[PDB]
Amino acid sequence: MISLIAALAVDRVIGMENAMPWNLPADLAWFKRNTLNKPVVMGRLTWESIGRPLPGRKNIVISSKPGSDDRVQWVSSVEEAIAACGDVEEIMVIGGGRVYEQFLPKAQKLYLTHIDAEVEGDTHFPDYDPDEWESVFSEFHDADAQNSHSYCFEILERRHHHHHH
Ligand SMILES: NC(=O)c1ccc[n+]([C@@H]2O[C@H](COP(=O)([O-])OP(=O)(O)OC[C@H]3O[C@@H](n4cnc5c(N)ncnc54)[C@H](OP(=O)(O)O)[C@@H]3O)[C@@H](O)[C@H]2O)c1
Ligand SMILES: CCc1nc(N)nc(N)c1C#CCc1cccc(-c2cncnc2)c1
Repeated sequence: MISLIAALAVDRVIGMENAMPWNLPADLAWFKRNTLNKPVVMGRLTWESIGRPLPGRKNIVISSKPGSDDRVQWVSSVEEAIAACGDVEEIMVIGGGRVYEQFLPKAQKLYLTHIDAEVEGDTHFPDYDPDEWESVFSEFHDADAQNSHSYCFEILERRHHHHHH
């Protein structure tokens, strides 16, 4: 299965100047817990924002150009990225906007962190129809000394039905 994991501020904001316009350590733990020992697929710009491999996970970067870091696996297409993941139960797509756009139609699961911050972005999470998705998990947290905004984790599963001809 293909899953997307993303943190979204107000108005689907996910990025600004190749960074995330917030600081939420609590989201880091949620992200690790849900990606641990799973392959992670990311766009080149997201890779550049990280700057080093994510420990515990098979790192796959999509780029039209040669790779600039031998520690991760570089691919040049969506099908290639999926091919590189091999025979695993869950592929985690971790960003950014362009990559989310391409994978959302193929995904069966969304792991979302809703952040209560009204902040400007230049990158947004792709639009999707809420009627295609079923929320199966919520977990709310107030802001604290380490996290300046309240946030809520959510998991959604894609709605299926019987194929008819
Ligand atoms: N809030 C969150 O959960 C979250 C998570 C991750 C990232 N972000 C944010 O999102 C922003 C970056 O997103 P972005 O949309 O600018 O870039 P991106 O998706 O991270 O990377 C886009 C790049 O990936 C490569 N690529 C994507 N699809 C390809 C394809 N089908 N075939 C070949 N290459 C492909 C291309 O690289 P080449 O130019 O080399 O061809 C393209 O320029 C940053 O602000 C980042 O901080 C947010
Ligand atoms: C942790 C940020 C995050 N949260 C959620 N819920 N979904 C995501 N896809 C992401 C992300 C991301 C890309 C990214 C960009 C910059 C740094 C890191 C990072 C991840 N884990 C440890 N250190 C840095 C990760």
